[PDB]
Parts: sequence; C-alpha cells; structure tokens
Amino acid sequence: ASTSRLDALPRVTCPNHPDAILVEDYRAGDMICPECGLVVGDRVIDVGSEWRTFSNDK
Repeated sequence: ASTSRLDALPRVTCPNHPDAILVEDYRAGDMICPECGLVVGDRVIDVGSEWRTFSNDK
C-alpha cells in the first residue's frame, strides 16, 4: 500500500563502517559517517509522525 508516508530508517550503519554509526546531520546536513564521513540523505522534512504519547484530548 502506498498510503503510508515513509516511516523508513536509513541503512544499518555505514556500508563500509559497521562501527561508524552515521550521525544525524553532517555538520548541519544529512547522515555523516564519522569514519568515511559520508553524507546520506536529502530533504527529510521530518517524516514518521506516530504521536507516541500518553492519554489524548482530541
């Protein structure tokens, strides 16, 4: 079904650096692998959105 926005996560760590947990925002950008320092991502506009809270009002 193509109804869901995305809610998808990046690739399990760096493809070449398993220990290098590509951090968020490469110096204020995409995903940076502190090891190779690769930048993955482009325009995320914050995806997901699942509320995840306790008790609702409306």
